Amino acid sequence: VAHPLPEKIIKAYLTQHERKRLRRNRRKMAREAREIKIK
Amino acid sequence: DIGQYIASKISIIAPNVCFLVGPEIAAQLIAHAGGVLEFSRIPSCNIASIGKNKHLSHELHTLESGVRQEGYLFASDMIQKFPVSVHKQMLRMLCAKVSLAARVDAGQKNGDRNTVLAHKWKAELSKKARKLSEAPSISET
Amino acid sequence: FTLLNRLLRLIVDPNIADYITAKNNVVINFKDMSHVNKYGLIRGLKFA
Amino acid sequence: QILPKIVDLKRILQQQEIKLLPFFNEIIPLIKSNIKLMHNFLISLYSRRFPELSSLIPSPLQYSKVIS
Amino acid sequence: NESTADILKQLPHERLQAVLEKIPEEDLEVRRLLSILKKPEVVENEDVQQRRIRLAEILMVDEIDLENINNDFFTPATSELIFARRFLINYSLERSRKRLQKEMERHQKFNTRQELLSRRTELQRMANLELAGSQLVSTKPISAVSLSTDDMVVATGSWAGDLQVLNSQTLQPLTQKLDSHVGKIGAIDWHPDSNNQMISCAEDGLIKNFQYSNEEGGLRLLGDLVGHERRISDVKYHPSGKFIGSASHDMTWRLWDASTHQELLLQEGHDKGVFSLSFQCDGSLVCSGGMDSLSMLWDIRSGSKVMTLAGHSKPIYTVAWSPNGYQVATGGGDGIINVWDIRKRDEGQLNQILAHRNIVTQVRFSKEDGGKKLVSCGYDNLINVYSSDTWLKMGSLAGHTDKIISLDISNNSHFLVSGGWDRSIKLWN
Amino acid sequence: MSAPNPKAFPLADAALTQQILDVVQQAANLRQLKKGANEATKTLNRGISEFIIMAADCEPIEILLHLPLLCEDKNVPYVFVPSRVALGRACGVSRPVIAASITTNDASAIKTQIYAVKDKIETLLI
Amino acid sequence: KGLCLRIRDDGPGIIIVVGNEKSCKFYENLVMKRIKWNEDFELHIKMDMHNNSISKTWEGYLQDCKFKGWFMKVCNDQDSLLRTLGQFDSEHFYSP
Amino acid sequence: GNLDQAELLVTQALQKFPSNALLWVEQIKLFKHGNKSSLKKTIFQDALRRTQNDHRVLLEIGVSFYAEAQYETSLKWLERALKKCYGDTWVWLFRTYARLGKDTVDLYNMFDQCECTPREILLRLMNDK
Repeated sequence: VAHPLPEKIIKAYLTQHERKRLRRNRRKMAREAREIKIK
Repeated sequence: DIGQYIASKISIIAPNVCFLVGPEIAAQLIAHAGGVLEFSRIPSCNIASIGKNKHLSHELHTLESGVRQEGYLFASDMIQKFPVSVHKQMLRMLCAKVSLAARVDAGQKNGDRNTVLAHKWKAELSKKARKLSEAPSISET
Repeated sequence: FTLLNRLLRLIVDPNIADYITAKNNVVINFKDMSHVNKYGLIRGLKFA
Repeated sequence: QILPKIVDLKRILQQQEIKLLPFFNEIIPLIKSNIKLMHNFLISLYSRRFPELSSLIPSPLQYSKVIS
Repeated sequence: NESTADILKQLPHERLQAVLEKIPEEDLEVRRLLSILKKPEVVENEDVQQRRIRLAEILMVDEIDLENINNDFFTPATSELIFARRFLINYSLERSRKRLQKEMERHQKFNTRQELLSRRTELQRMANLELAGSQLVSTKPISAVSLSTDDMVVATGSWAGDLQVLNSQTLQPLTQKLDSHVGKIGAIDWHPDSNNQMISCAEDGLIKNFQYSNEEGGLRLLGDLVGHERRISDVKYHPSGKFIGSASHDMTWRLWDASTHQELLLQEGHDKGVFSLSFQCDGSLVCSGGMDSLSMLWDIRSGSKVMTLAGHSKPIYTVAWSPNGYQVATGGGDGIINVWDIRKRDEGQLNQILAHRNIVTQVRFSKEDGGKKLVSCGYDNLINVYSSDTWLKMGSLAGHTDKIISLDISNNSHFLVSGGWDRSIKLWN
Repeated sequence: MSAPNPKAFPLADAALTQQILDVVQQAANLRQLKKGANEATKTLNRGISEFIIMAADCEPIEILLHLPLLCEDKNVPYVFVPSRVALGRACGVSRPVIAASITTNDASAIKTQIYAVKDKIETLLI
Repeated sequence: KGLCLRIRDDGPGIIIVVGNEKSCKFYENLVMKRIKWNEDFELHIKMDMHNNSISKTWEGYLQDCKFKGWFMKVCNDQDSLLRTLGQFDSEHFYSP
Repeated sequence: GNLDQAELLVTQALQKFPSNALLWVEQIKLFKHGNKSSLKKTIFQDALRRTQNDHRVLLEIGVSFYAEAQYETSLKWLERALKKCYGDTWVWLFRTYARLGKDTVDLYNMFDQCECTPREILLRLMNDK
């Protein structure tokens, strides 16, 4: 006879080395791109 | 007298640390910090200096192991059963696993004290020690 | 050395005697081989 | 007052030989501090006599016996 | 012309730059594709252009496709309970009729001068109070303080899970301290009659019934009470005295029997932890506080939720019940104390004290007199006193260096006892 | 999420957790942050700690459970944050970190933040 | 959001501000620590306000803010003020 | 009694100011019988760095040695406290000398140049130990 009534109801970081690899690999693609575009 | 009394009943008060290092040592350790709590309050880098007798200028000590501080732990079983070159790395590796064990012992209720963390923690130490002693594979010319 | 640190503390203030005593342990390496020098003197040192 | 207390305490620990473990937790730092007070009190006695010994033999027991 | 744009296309920078233009440019759309793809929504410092480039890159590395392809029960049991339910019907009905008859007798006298003077005198006396003395208990803030019915002893638990008893009047040191098997104590309460028993709710999910023996420090366990999985935030006695309510976390407050030490009613219906519990003076209802900010009334004899009350935007910590029986007070981390007069039932509804600041911990009425004064204790370090009709803040009292966990007031209202974070119990005139 | 470990209290919600890990990295750049369970334990004994942050998902969790007991003694606020990997990231480490300690500098620029986060943390100890 | 009131001109008054938690802190820091209420000004004649003071009563959270915008007004009595708050059901915010 | 709460009060008070020279005087007075031998070095360092090291902290370190032992060590701390000067140091100076002896007579002119019965109070405080 008891009623069990019902209940009633971001960002991520990155380190210094990670910054380095992202920046290096980002600058390398662009630079090599300008190299082949010059050739 | 106190220290000898602790070694008898210690398997009750600190079952993990006596499982890793052994009771004759753990009794000396707990005996030093004067409890399980006060010993688990201790950072792991301060644990290796306990058995160290004293430092004096004329002692003339540089070990082949590279150990700067020889404590009650450096005489344990899990260290000196391995070759000499591995000792310096095992202290730092064992000391931590001792501390955590103590930090389990402070949290275990007095009525029921339980292991099975120290089993994994011997597995990691012994295996990782074999690995530290395993030496590189050969390289192609 | 246990005799040297004393004989040196006779002739010299202790800080220099301790330096001279501990400076001779070091570790000795030739390629593969390595040994700590407990006993003999290393005469390759300027003060030797 | 030291010996009647220490004899009663060692006789206490041999008599049972859980509730007394907190009293260990209290008594352990006290023992060490007292040992150091008395050791440092022996150095005060040997400042005139044999001064280097305090540096030579660090531990309180061996120092105390070498005194004897 | 082919080998010219083929090398240019084979190059990774151009291969990414061609993908960059075809992904749409807005904050929420860039963000939505990232959130769906499970990659980090935001990174430390980026302009939305750089975020868009992180779209392009992440699409390139994984070689994943384009955003095109990317996108109530009634449960029979326990007849033995149903007997106790009949008992609560008889008891609470008689007691209720008696209370309301008494109130009717009070409405007859009127004579506004007697009442208005009495209130003013009470307000001056409360504006007088200062602390007589503090004390020490342990090193852990003091989680619970409780006065016995005769107001001759205090009972204090703390975050250490050890409770000790004190002499109310004096406060020099204690009768005896006991260290319970349990770690962290939420609340404690005295049996309404004998003053031979306490009861303690603490973090282990176990509730201890203590036998307080004469002047002896021989406090003895009458029984242990089980069936809470989580920590228990509060425990109370049913004002009849046979039954013991308990409210904890697992969204279940349980109505229990003191004698048999049995679980009777397992109640459900809070979305989150149930932090508080209170019984009506008549023992008719029980009001329940929770972390879901929903104060929830319960008719114990009908097992039926009666009326649900949300005046709070944050967790409800303390639920105090008026000795008059037709009102209720709650308080929570929002720093507001809601007073609900259930009788009026249409519109006056809540009257909400703006209370303290920085939460509210315990709210309490005045036991004798039918209750007028409100004594509330928060983390503002202060303590407030409120009238029961004007609900105007009358006076506030600063004796504490730290925040206040717990408080009681004497039956005769001549001593205000408060523990807190400063680890000192402080007595107030 | 998984079942939040009942032994983990208080557990910061995501709105507060963003603020917490954010002040964490904001501290690390000023090297006002100590990281690790041992290196938080050092800050509690010394008494320079503002508030301790810990991972609620640490397996086993019995290794960090002394820090609540030490913080109650030193009257230091402490919270649990849901995931140890994000806590490791905010500290600037690429590998999980189950405890961190914000130290005390009153001439620091981030003081006002740390006091706000403490005022919100002390709200959850009840 | 919020409102501002007082009693006539020299009469005391109440300030209420609601919103995100970052702005409320900066406005508290405006009223209390920045602005000096005891400081004397020469009104368009000298005025000595040294007795005047500011105090915060409570701070907390709400289900909704019925304030549409922030506005300042002037009430002659203590009643029509409590009705001014009565429009927002805020009548209990004033503490006599 | 119960210096155990005194620890806590030093903490709460000490976080507010923080830099008061006195609060570090009691903080250092705590580790005498405070049974904590691990942190006393550090906090000494800390109490020196946070206080813009002050004659009162210096004095309490010197006394912290002398009370224990190593009367020669506390000479460096007390004498190092003098150079920033004020009567609280001279007593412990004359006690450390009173243990090491023979230097007392030459140091009297310094006590006059720092200034009645001061000379009398000195002989009153030499009779303490």
